[PDB]
This record gives sequence, C-alpha cells and structure tokens, in this order.
Amino acid sequence: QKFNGLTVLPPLLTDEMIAQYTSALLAGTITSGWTFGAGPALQIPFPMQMAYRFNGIGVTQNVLYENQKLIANQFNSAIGKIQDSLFSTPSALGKLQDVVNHNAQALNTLVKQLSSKFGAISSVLNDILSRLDPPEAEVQIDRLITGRLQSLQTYVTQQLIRAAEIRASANLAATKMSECVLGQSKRVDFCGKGYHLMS
Amino acid sequence: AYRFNGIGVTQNVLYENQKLIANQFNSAIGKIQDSLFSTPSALGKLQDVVNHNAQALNTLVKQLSSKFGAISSVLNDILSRLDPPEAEVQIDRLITGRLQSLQTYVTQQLIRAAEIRASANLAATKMSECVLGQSKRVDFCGKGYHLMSFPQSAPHGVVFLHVTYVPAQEKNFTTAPAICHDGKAHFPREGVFVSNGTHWFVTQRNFYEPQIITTDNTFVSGNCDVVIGIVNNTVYD
Amino acid sequence: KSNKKFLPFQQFGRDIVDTTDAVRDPQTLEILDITPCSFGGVSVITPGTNTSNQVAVLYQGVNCTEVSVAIHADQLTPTWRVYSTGSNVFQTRAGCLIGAEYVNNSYECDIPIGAGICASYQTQSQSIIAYTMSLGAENSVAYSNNSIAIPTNFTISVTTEILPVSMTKTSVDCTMYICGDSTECSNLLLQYGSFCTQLKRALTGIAVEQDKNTQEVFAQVKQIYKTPPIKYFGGFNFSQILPDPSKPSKRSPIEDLLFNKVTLA
Amino acid sequence: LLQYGSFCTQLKRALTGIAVEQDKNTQEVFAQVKQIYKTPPIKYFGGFNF
Ligand SMILES: *[C@@H]1O[C@H](CO)[C@@H](O[C@@H]2O[C@H](CO)[C@@H](O)[C@H](O)[C@H]2NC(C)=O)[C@H](O)[C@H]1NC(C)=O
Ligand SMILES: *[C@@H]1O[C@H](CO)[C@@H](O[C@@H]2O[C@H](CO)[C@@H](O)[C@H](O)[C@H]2NC(C)=O)[C@H](O)[C@H]1NC(C)=O
Ligand SMILES: *[C@@H]1O[C@H](CO)[C@@H](O[C@@H]2O[C@H](CO)[C@@H](O)[C@H](O)[C@H]2NC(C)=O)[C@H](O)[C@H]1NC(C)=O
Ligand SMILES: *[C@@H]1O[C@H](CO)[C@@H](O)[C@H](O)[C@H]1NC(C)=O
Ligand SMILES: *[C@@H]1O[C@H](CO)[C@@H](O)[C@H](O)[C@H]1NC(C)=O
Ligand SMILES: *[C@@H]1O[C@H](CO)[C@@H](O)[C@H](O)[C@H]1NC(C)=O
Ligand SMILES: *[C@@H]1O[C@H](CO)[C@@H](O)[C@H](O)[C@H]1NC(C)=O
Ligand SMILES: *[C@@H]1O[C@H](CO)[C@@H](O)[C@H](O)[C@H]1NC(C)=O
Ligand SMILES: *[C@@H]1O[C@H](CO)[C@@H](O)[C@H](O)[C@H]1NC(C)=O
Ligand SMILES: *[C@@H]1O[C@H](CO)[C@@H](O)[C@H](O)[C@H]1NC(C)=O
Repeated sequence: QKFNGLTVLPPLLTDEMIAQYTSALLAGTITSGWTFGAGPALQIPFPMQMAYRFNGIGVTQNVLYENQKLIANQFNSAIGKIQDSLFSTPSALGKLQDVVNHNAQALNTLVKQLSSKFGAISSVLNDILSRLDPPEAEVQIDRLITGRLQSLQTYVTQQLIRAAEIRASANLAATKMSECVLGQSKRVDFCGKGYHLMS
Repeated sequence: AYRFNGIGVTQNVLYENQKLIANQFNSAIGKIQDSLFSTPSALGKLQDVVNHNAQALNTLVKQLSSKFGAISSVLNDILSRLDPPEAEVQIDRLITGRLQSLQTYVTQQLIRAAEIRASANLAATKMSECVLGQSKRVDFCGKGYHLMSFPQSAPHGVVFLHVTYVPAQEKNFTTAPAICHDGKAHFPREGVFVSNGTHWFVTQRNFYEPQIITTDNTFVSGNCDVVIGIVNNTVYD
Repeated sequence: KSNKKFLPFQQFGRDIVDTTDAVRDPQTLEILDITPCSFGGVSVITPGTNTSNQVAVLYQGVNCTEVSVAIHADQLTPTWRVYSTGSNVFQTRAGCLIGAEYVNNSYECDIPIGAGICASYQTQSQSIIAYTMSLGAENSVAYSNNSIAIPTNFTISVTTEILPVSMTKTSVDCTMYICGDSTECSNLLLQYGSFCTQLKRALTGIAVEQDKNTQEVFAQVKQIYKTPPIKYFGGFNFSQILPDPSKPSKRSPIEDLLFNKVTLA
Repeated sequence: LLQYGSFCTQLKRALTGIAVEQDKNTQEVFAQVKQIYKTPPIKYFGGFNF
C-alpha cells in the first residue's frame, strides 16, 4: 500500500536487457568457442570445437568424429529432460524464493511495529495531541520515538548483514560465468559433476 | 619461451620475434605511468576506505553535543548548578544516548572489517597464483592469455600489473576434419588442417604457420567411410 | 466510493497491517474508502558546477498529471518549481522527470536514472538529455561449417588491478568518552554491567586482524632476493618497477606516483 | 526528534550504499562481453539442437 515512508526503487537494467546479454553470450560461445573471451571472435565449425574439448579432457578426436551422431542424440535427449525435471519439482527454485520471502517478512514486521504502545496511553499521535496539553504530551511522545528508532535500527542492521551474503553469492556467480562459460575448466566439481565440456 | 609454450605457442615464435616482443612490452609499460598519472578516479577503491573511516569518526565525535532530552549537554554545569538528588535524572539520559552511539559505531566497524578481510583473502590468492606461477583460470590474472604479473605496494593496498598475450590480424580459411589417403583416414597430431584455396597444410592453432602434411605429424586410426566431411588428398611419407 | 459489504453492525475497516482504510458516514449510511495523499522522494540530476548550473528534477514513484495538477493548485510542499516547458516533461517507470529533453538515440550510460533510462549533458546549445541506455556495438560472426579463422600476429598488453588490504586501527576509552572525568557519572555508569569490556574486546580483535591481513598478503617469501648489478635481460626494461636508489625511501617511480596520488585530528 | 542527533543521516547512507551495490552486482555478473553477437539465420550445427 506504499506503506508509511517506505518505497521500492526499480533496478537499472530491465529484464529485456539481461535477456539480450544472455543471448549474446550464447551466440558467442556457439559460433566461436572460447576465442571471443580473450580477443576477437574467430569462427570454427561446431564438431571441430567439440573435438577440441574432447582433446582437452584427455580423449582423442577420432572418438568424437566416429560417434558424432550418438553424441548428438545423447545431448538432445539430455537437454529435453531438463525442462520436464524443472517443470514438475516443487522445491526447485527455493534459493530464489527465499530472498523474496525474507524481504517481504522484514518489511511486514517493520510496518506492523507501528501499532505498539511502548508503555504509552495510545499508539496514535493525533489523539495524544488532541486530548493533552503541550507540557504533558511530550512525556508520551518520547516513548514512541524511542521504540520506533529502535525498530528502524534493527531493520537496517539486518539488511546490511543480508546484503553481505548476497554480494558473496554474486561474486561466486561472476567467477563461474568467467571460468565455465568463457572457457573449459579443470577444477574438480566446479562446473558440474564429471569431466567438464561446456556451460 | 617457457611461458609461450605454457599458453600453447611454440618457442621459435618468440626466438624469432624477440626484438618486437621486447619493444611492445617496453611501450606497454611506458603507457601505464601516463594512464595512472592523468585519471581522477583511478584509486577510488583505496580512497573510499579512508573517507569512510574519517566520516565514522567525525560522526562519533559530533554526537557529543546532543542533549537527548536533558537541560544541557555539558556535565560540568549540570553538576555545578544542581544538587546530587536531581543531577542523576539528567546524567542518565546522556549516559543512555552516548552508550547507544558507541554501540552503533562498533557494530558498523565489525561489519566493515569483515569485507576488508574478504578483499585481503582474494589479494593473497592472486599473489600466490598470478605472481608465483602461471595461471590457466580465465580472467583471473587479466584479460587475455596470462603470461606473468608484477606487484606494487600502495597505501593500504596492492596493485597488480598483468601481462597478457592477445591475437591479432586474423585470416579466413577452408578446413576439414580428416584427410583420406589410400583408403585410410588421417587426423592431425596437434593442429588443424587448412587450405589456402588450392593446397592443404597443417598449422598450429593460435598462430599461422603452414607445414607439409606428412606421416610424422598425423596418425591414421581408422577408415575412410565413417567421418562426415572427409577430404581426400595426398600424404607424403 | 467503496464496494465493501459491511455487515449492519460494523463501523470501521482494517487491513493486514492493521490500519484504517474504510469508514461509514454517520448521517448517511455509506461506505467510504480512505487513501493517503501522495508523497515521495525528490532527486536532483546535475553535471558538475565546473560545467554548468542547469539541473533536472525527478519526482519518484508518481504520475506526471498529479504533479502538474498539484502545481497548478499550489499544493506541493517544495516551494521552488522548475519552468516546466511543454516539451521537457517525461514519464518513466521511476517517476516524473522535469527539465530534460528525451531523444531517441542510444549512448553509453552517463548518469543512471531508472529502468534503462540515463541522462547526459550534450551540445546537440548545451542542454540535458535523457535516453535509453545502449548495451554495445552489434556484431555477427560469419559462421559456416567448413570455414575457420586463424590469427597471424599478436599484441603484448599490460593492465592494472587495485585491491584494498587493511584499514585503520582505533581504540576507544569508555569512561573518558561518556563521563569525561566526573566521579558521579562513573558511579552511575558502573550500574550498567559490562558493555565496555565487550566493546574493548571487539576493537582489539579488529586491530589484530588488520595486522594479520598485511602479514598474509605480503610475507609470502622467506628469502630476501637481490637483482644483479648489471641490468640486462635480453632487451626487456624493468626500470619503472625496480627500486630507485637515488631517493631515500628506495621506491620505484610507479610506487612514488601511487603514494603521491592518495591524500589522507 | 531533532534533539537526538544524526541517526537518520546514517540510516539513509546505509540504505543508499546497499542499493548501489545491488546494481553493481548485476553489472558485474552479466555485462561480461562488449559486443552483441548474433546467431546465423540457418540453425544447423552438425546435428546439435539448441
Ligand atoms: C605484426 O605487428 C607489428 C606491430 O604493428 C608489425 O610491426 C610494425 O610493422 C609496420 C609495417 O612495417 C611498421 O610501420 C611498424 O613500425 C612496426 N611496429 C613495430 C613496433 O616495429 C609487424 O610487421 C606485424 N607482422 C606482420 C607479419 O604483419
Ligand atoms: C629503460 O627505460 C627508461 C625509461 O624510459 C630509460 O630512461 C630514459 O633514457 C633516456 C635516454 O637515456 C632519457 O632521455 C630519459 O630521460 C630516461 N628516462 C628516465 C625516466 O630516466 C632507460 O634508458 C631504459 N634503459 C635502457 C637500457 O635503454
Ligand atoms: C529441435 O528440438 C525441437 C524441440 O524438441 C524440435 O521441435 C519439435 O519438432 C517436432 C517435429 O517437427 C514437433 O512435433 C514438436 O512439436 C516440436 N517441439 C516444439 C516445442 O516446438 C525441433 O524440430 C528440433 N529441430 C530439428 C531440426 O529437428
Ligand atoms: C572470411 O570470409 C568471410 C566470408 O566472406 C567473411 O565474412 C570474413 O570477414 C572473412 N574474414 C576476414 C578476416 O576477412
Ligand atoms: C597456395 O599455396 C600454394 C603452395 O605453394 C601456392 O602455390 C599457391 O599459389 C597458393 N595460393 C594462393 C591463392 O595463395
Ligand atoms: C576422393 O574425393 C572425391 C570428391 O569427394 C570423390 O568423388 C572420390 O570418390 C574420392 N576418392 C575415392 C577413392 O573414393
Ligand atoms: C439525521 O441524519 C440522518 C442521516 O442522513 C437522516 O436520515 C435523518 O433524517 C436526519 N434527521 C434529522 C432530524 O436531522
Ligand atoms: C498517468 O497520466 C496519463 C496522462 O494523462 C494517463 O493517461 C494515465 O492513465 C495516468 N496513470 C496513472 C496511474 O495515474
Ligand atoms: C525515435 O526512433 C524513430 C526515429 O525515426 C521513431 O520511429 C521513434 O518514434 C522515435 N521516438 C520518439 C520520437 O519518441
Ligand atoms: C552446412 O552443411 C549443410 C549440409 O547438410 C549445407 O546444406 C549448408 O549449406 C552448410 N552451411 C552453410 C552455411 O553453407
């Protein structure tokens, strides 16, 4: 309801722009391999890039050149199963839902904290002002002031502590984007389980 | 030469372009001083720490002139113009306000120290992996193919100079996955089959250097009726 | 007017946050919805004062018709008002923007505003313009299934990275800060327990960690290695990063520039 | 409330810093490349289906 002095600001990048960035990354990695992450993009046919990657994990090229059709079929089926796996699993995106839930909960608590009395006659300033004289109203107003200041301080400290963790997660995601999408990784279990090919 | 071999280029390239490589390195080092000398927001990361610390200290000191709902913000006059039974009713409010100020300052300092520690851990990892060795992680020690790095010290921080190799002046070619000869398929040992329009060579991947196709730089391992896109030519023994 | 089905015995109406949102008129039984009057934040967009004195104003989270109506009736609290030409008011998802002319070119972002909108100072005379941010140059790679591209030359490039390591170590005395040198204040403060011991412990831990950070980053090696007196390395020149013996502090030229570039009771 | 000092300036500074960092996170993760690459009109890649 726009709350009481609380507002939400829109992010600088819209969803379309993020989709455009993702599309550019996909096109680059499909038509160039890993060359475009280190300089100008150099074209190469896709089966030859797959041969390069098999050579990178320790297998010779003739294996792929002789099992090309089988490898393509396996890749197609594996991609096809992902949509079904994500389509019918309830707790699939709990990590992304937790952020929204926590933010909504914190805002709701902050708003609800406005109906407390903190040991005063009323939680409304208007009636305190309309039924008391100035020398006696401040003795009630200051208690509300102290309580509401404490509520704001608690909210801000919690927000800072959550922002630190979000930043750590974003740093990890950026490292993964650099090392698993723009190249082929040799670190174990960093870009999936098995011998990494691409992402 | 060892480092060029580490990024996938043979040694003769450096041994034949030594003077050019040295000149390029000298010019690149020369430009860094000018780039840092005439850029205003170059060291904002190091300046932000100083600014934040000074701001926090100034706020803490300035918080001492508040009244917190008392007659005065000075203890001396409160003590000099009131009797003991009535002075504590004013002193306790100042006590509570100043305690709250100290608590806020300390919590903020802890939260900032955590982030500084994370940054220092990252810097130590970079010092180990980019200065004491050659790295293969992409975009960890600069943009390009990593060669080496040099450290320099700065107030409250460190500066890394990364040296990288970047390809240039590309050309387009016709390629094939294998060569058919005498009913046998041939794949390159390391490199790629390339064609300039009429003749076929084998070259290394990151630098154009055509060679004659021979049984010394290929292996047979198969037949000619399975590979898709195979091109048939001659292989000299 | 309200469309709430009040049972014949209620008077007020609340919501989840527990604030009044509906009421009944005593003299004529009728349900009235109550909505708060418009409020929000104000942002000021300016280039440097070295450049010009023109500004633009953003009213956050509001439609432009309401701000125009409030201005015409003189009901808006910030008394100052921008000239509001008929062609320099724009509506964005961040709010109402007054004082900038919207063009339909795309540039790199200069001053962020909102959902993809940026502002800049352009000579087009000089003025402030608003536009949609550009993501980059368009490129398409010539993909084919028998064509490859191979480089024929190279470049040696050098780049920089700056990282913070440590911060300032400070200490605070409780009694001096809170009570000065008053004995009555100290006796009163003694009744609050042991907050000051915790404060001292926290600050001391921070200082020790500050020293440990620098130790971990810089004390990598165990030997002090020295470079030979003759500085010939096959044509490579390291003079800009090696220590300079003429000056007293024995720093490289780049280190001197860095230490003079940072400005600090 | 004016008698309590400057807690509100600190609160505003903290929230503003949080918001700016929120924008910087997305910028660092997603704006990796400098060119906008496009895929060819004919989508044949040797039997792989994207
Ligand atoms: C690879 O690039 C270098 C750097 O541009 C080329 O060297 C330049 O060549 C031009 C043409 O003769 C000269 O005008 C420049 O003075 C050279 N630069 C330097 C630093 O010496 C080099 O010729 C290129 N190699 C090839 C095979 O084209
Ligand atoms: C290594 O580089 C430095 C810096 O460019 C060279 O020092 C310059 O030398 C020239 C010619 O002697 C002088 O005109 C400049 O004033 C020097 N610059 C500075 C900052 O002193 C140095 O000569 C180079 N090393 C070699 C062996 O040539
Ligand atoms: C790539 O995969 C998609 C998805 O499986 C294929 O699209 C399907 O094509 C069949 C036959 O034309 C249709 O019956 C399905 O309804 C399509 N699915 C969807 C979601 O549209 C597509 O044909 C494949 N590409 C090629 C070249 O075969
Ligand atoms: C190679 O030829 C293709 C097809 O015309 C062209 O698009 C590409 O730009 C060429 N490569 C170079 C480096 O000129
Ligand atoms: C391709 O290389 C062969 C080998 O020497 C040469 O004879 C021929 O002229 C070259 N063709 C072109 C177009 O450069
Ligand atoms: C060599 O290649 C040509 C063209 O693809 C083909 O017609 C011919 O049959 C091949 N040689 C043999 C012995 O099959
Ligand atoms: C009092 O107000 C009610 C509400 O409109 C009205 O129905 C009624 O006729 C009024 N009676 C008198 C005496 O004013
Ligand atoms: C904002 O103003 C425009 C211009 O009159 C109007 O068409 C639109 O309905 C308004 N929207 C809101 C939410 O007030
Ligand atoms: C800007 O882009 C083109 C210019 O020809 C036009 O179609 C579009 O409507 C313009 N946007 C405006 C005028 O707001
Ligand atoms: C790729 O090969 C197919 C053969 O199935 C051919 O029709 C197509 O033209 C080739 N791609 C291009 C860009 O020519």
